[PDB]
Amino acid sequence: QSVLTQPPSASGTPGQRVTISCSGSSSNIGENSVTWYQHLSGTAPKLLIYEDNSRASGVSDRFSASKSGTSASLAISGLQPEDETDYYCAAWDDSLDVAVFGTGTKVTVLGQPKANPTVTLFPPSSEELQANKATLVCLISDFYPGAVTVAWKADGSPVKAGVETTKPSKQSNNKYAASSYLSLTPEQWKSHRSYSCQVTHEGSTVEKTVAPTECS
Amino acid sequence: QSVLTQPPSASGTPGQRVTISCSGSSSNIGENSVTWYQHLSGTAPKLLIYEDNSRASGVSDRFSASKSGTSASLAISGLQPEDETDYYCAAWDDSLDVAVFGTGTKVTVLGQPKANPTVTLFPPSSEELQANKATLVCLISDFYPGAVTVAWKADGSPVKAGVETTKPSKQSNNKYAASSYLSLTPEQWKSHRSYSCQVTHEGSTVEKTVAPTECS
Repeated sequence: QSVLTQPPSASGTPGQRVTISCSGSSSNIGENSVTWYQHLSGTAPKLLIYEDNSRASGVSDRFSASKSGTSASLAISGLQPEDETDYYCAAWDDSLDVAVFGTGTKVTVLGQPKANPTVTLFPPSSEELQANKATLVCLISDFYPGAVTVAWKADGSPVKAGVETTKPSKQSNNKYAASSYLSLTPEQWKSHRSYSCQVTHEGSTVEKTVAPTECS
Repeated sequence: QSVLTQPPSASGTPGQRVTISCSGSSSNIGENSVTWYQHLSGTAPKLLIYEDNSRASGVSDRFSASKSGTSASLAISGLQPEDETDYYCAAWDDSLDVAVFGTGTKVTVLGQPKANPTVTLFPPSSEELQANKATLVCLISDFYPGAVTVAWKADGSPVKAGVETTKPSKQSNNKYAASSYLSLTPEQWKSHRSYSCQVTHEGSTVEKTVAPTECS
């Protein structure tokens, strides 16, 4: 299927120079023309950088672009506040004779000191375990910008089935919050050594963990 | 300053049939093929139709489109929970000699079935009780509509401590999940007999109770 990998968030303080990376494959970025669109909800996308580095009209000098190996780079070189938009990167595949796009990345003009989230990993509730069910939560409180990335693991193994992660949510102290849960079965839970929860929030990453414990 | 016009939204019920409007001018729609994308607000866009009616890879026979002079129109036969996303149109503009985009259209599948919340309450983890910290998460999943009230209560009285509740976000089963965390101190915590969280969802209330337990 394909799709250009694009960080969830890119941020900085006004005046600051930001960079959006789009890691396509040695098929799209790795050969083909790269197109950059900025996108505001309620507004039709805008053509940013027209052919890799060659900028469009209307488009400003602040917005720079370097295509490279299998990767490109929009730099919003002069961070002004109107810049908190979406920036999608489209390029041309071969998984048909198709153009794959990026998952997009939201630029936030740091308006508060960049905050990294606190993850609180909780194991299966006792009322719960007795009911023949087992769910764990990844409390991701207090981050800003508001775009975390979760991923779990069982004995150092990446787990996909049944994970669900809430869309970040601005909290009273103005920081975002999220949670993610991994619904298991009681013995799948007890099967394993430890279970991890991972949240990568703008470059940084936290890996918190929990094990099944005695009792039960 | 060029754009293609689309209704802001367009809703309907499950099984109903809805059309997105993407009208333009001679230069755009009125001379070249229109294309349509899906855009699950937060993901890579999905190319939907091309050559105004020619479909694509793994797109439902569900989505069909038109063109006649100036107007193009998506027709999603029989809405499915899953169709609620943005829909943009594109048509090369042979006077801007650039591809033009509509302003988007959020479809919303309105007549869905009432799913009732699953409440799971987690007492503080030790890991955090040995940081002289204690949070509780009241996890509410599998509910539809995406609305709730959560009231936390300490033995007796309801509490307004560090009660932070997230906005229900559509999950992958196409339902919702919210998470309400309550920040206490090992004191407030063991200083009570119990805390419970009462979720109200469509006239029906559900409460779970957690007590300063041992081991779990």
